[PDB]
Amino acid sequence: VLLHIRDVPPADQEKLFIQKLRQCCVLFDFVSDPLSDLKWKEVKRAALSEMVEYITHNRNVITEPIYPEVVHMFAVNMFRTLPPDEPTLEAAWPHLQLVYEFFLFLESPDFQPNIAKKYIDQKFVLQLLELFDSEDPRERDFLKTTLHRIYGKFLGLRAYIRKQINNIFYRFIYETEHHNGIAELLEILGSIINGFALPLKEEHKIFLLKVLLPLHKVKSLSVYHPQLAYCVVQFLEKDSTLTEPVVMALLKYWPPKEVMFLNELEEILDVIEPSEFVKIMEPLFRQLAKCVSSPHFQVAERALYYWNNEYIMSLISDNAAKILPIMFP
Amino acid sequence: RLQPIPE
Repeated sequence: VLLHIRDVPPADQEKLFIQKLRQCCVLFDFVSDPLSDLKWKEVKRAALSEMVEYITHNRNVITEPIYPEVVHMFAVNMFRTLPPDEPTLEAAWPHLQLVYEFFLFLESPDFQPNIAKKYIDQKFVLQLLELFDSEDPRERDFLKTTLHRIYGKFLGLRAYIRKQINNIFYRFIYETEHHNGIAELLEILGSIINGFALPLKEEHKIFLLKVLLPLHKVKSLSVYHPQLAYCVVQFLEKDSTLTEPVVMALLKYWPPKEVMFLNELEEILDVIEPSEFVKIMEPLFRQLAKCVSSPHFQVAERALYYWNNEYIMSLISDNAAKILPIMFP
Repeated sequence: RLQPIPE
């Protein structure tokens, strides 16, 4: 052997359960000799697979002692230093995917976060966040959800996380360092944003203006843009007041991928208060009248689909006076 | 498909 001596749990006890997590800390080489310890690799694979089918299918098996055992295990496998266009994939996915799966334990009905709070602390949550720079998408996918759960269950870390994400975006926009998991992080925020309490704390108001808007200006914007748009329209929905510098910001940061802008805008228009619309109708339309002409074809068509919007066409009706002359006659 | 969090 090379990881002790165990087997499926018919026996029923938890001590066995402990030992499996514990020999599942035995790490393997999937990189610098993929062909090593294939029999052992499969064992570890099966064990994780076992533990998963276990924790989902049979209640009151999560229990005070195992919390640190589970965390410790997730710790020992996931927290590692990462390698560096088309992506690199985690050679070790065959293990690491199940460690991802298994840890979602987070979602088991009898997860008591009160016991967990002991082990799923800031030191952890950090190195979790550190892993968002993974080139491998299907890993990021896992982290996105995982970290989501942790936020929604540990009120205790809600604070800390927010700061840490801030400090990523800030370093990303300003400190110029590329940070590689921005579309996932951004999808998180959308749901943190949706849930924001009223009135918007001026801090949130500021993060909009100092972090969320500058993202539009970056070169890779297309790569994370859908999710960026959501955060924006989620703001403009929580407080209808921020429309004024939001739309302006957008028109400044405007160009091709004109289309994405065209999406965000309609999605913005969909939520716009009439009194707030007037604030920007003039500059907005000058811009839009350009797009209907925009030689880039699919730009124009997209600009056209605005006129099919019943609300948008009401807003124009209400103001056809000032808007309509922004076409010819 | 990600659930909103009562922040």
